[PDB]
Amino acid sequence: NVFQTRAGCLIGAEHVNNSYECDIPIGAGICASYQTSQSIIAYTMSLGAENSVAYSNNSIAIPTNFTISVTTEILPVSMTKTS
Amino acid sequence: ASALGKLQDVVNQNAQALNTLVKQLSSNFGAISSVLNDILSRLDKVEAEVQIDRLITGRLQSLQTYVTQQLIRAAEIRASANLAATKMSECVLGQSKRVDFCGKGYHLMSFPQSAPHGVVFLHVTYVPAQEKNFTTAPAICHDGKAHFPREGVFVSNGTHWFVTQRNFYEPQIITTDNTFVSGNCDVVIGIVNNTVYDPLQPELDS
Amino acid sequence: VDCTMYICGDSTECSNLLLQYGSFCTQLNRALTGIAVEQDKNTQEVFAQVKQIYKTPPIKDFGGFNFSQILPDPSKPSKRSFIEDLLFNKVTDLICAQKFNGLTVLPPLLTDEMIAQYTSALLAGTITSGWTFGAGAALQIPFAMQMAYRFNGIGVTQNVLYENQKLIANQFNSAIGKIQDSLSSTASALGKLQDVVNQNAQALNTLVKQLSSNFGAISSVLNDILSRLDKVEAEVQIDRLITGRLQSLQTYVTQQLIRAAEIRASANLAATKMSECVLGQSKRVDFCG
Ligand SMILES: *[C@@H]1O[C@H](CO)[C@@H](O)[C@H](O)[C@H]1NC(C)=O
Ligand SMILES: *[C@@H]1O[C@H](CO)[C@@H](O)[C@H](O)[C@H]1NC(C)=O
Ligand SMILES: *[C@@H]1O[C@H](CO)[C@@H](O)[C@H](O)[C@H]1NC(C)=O
Ligand SMILES: *[C@H]1O[C@H](CO)[C@@H](O)[C@H](O)[C@H]1NC(C)=O
Repeated sequence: NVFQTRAGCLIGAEHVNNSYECDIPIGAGICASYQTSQSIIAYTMSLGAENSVAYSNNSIAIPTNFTISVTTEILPVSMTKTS
Repeated sequence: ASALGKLQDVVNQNAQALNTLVKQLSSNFGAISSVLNDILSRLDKVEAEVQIDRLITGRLQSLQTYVTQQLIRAAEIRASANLAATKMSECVLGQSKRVDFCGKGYHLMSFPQSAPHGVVFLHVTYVPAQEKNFTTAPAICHDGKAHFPREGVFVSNGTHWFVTQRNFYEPQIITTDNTFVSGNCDVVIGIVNNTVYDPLQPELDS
Repeated sequence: VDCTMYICGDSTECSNLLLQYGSFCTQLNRALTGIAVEQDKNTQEVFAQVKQIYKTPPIKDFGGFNFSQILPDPSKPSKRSFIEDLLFNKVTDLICAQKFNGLTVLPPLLTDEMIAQYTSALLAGTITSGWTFGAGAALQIPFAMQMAYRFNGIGVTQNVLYENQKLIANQFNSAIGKIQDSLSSTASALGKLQDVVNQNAQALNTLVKQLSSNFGAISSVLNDILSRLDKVEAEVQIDRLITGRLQSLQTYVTQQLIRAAEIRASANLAATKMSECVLGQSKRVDFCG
């Protein structure tokens, strides 16, 4: 199976309209993922999940609840000292 | 096992170039062999001099490649180290007001944890959850004076205008100790009617 | 860059010699890929910090703040705010020439139309939701009641805005207008970008022109040395080409590494501003200007 792209000539993955969050980046916003049996697909990378905030000049939204999340953040500090 | 990739990538790239740097010893570089002694064993020196050049020139260059990589790569780590030392100072030791510098959400505290040739922070952050649609007003006319929230904002579940803090919902009856007066009504856009209760007035009547 | 081709064009004779320098050819690709990868990491860190794509409400009432300048233009085929078009015209053959010898320009993972959706989202949430969308679910708040906070941030009590709103509206709008001409009437504002693009296209030209240099060899055409010299001597000649060219890559590669490390630093500066300045409100004096 052959599918022409913006990035290049992509062989072996059936096209899909239906755009999902990116999985394996390729180029020009074409992200391939494995699932449907299953076959490698390729599709236009969808950016996030759409939202439209209901907005009006008198409308405010105050959170009444909270959560406390602990998020690991990882950094290099030193590298192996070689001479 | 992919969370530590940042560290894992650093360690690999170091061990990577070393392998490459070693494998460069086995390359001919145009010389007759990669064993420095074989050129000396087979050939009389007069000529073997020119051969060993191609080894040296090749290898000696191949170091500068490796060295330059390390310099460049260290300069990245040197930048990442400051980012840590910045977080360690601001995030761990203090409390950071920099949005999403300590990680998504309002930041409470951070816990450093060591990791090989690296560091790992546990950022304890405050993320709000459940919302309600409120009708709001920027100000409240009382007598024709305007009352603005001292801290937080006015909101109204139904008729009762509630002043409350911004990032958590704790409705409070509106009293002059919640609001400072400014100007008067005809200016502020969207000001609404209400009665701002007085702490003092009830205390009086006796 | 294709190391084997760029060095040895269409010649196994040269191609075999290259094997005697070992992993140079491969480690260059390993080098440039490291750059090429993180470029789409930079653009990833900067633009997409937001979980969802917000979009402006259908009707614009901000209290007098015209954002039609900066908001996506619904009538363009690629939706990009009126301003952004001023930019894409200023910034700018090299199209296939480089691509002759194995110098390839890979497409950036994110198309410009996507970049304009992020900068729509970030700008859509900033307007409607205040700064809270960076800390979690966006919270609709009246824009005029947003600016009451952002004054409290700088120490000006909010009663200034609720009274001066109309005035502040005009000062804002009339300020946005001049941003057009600031860009429209002068092409040097974008020099920072323009310098980056040039220096890249610069070294590529230089890298190409190095193909035409003798480097001590009898000619710069790899085949002429083969068609005008029995191989046994031509071996030594092609060395001076290879040694010259192969070096000339490491020069180019090292430049890119160094230059990318600058961009990598500039990218974080953006991602820092984007997070702190756009998504929040900055207390850092003259960090946001
Ligand atoms: C993708 O989405 C379109 C609707 O936008 C729909 O017509 C199509 O069936 C979808 N693709 C799939 C899942 O086949
Ligand atoms: C407010 O109501 C609208 C519907 O009018 C809804 O789309 C929105 O999600 C609601 N928001 C909150 C904060 O409940
Ligand atoms: C924003 O300004 C433009 C200037 O061309 C104007 O045409 C547009 O109607 C304005 N209003 C909005 C939609 O904000
Ligand atoms: C609010 O309620 C939710 C659901 O029960 C709970 O997860 C959260 O921890 C509570 N926080 C508060 C405000 O007590």
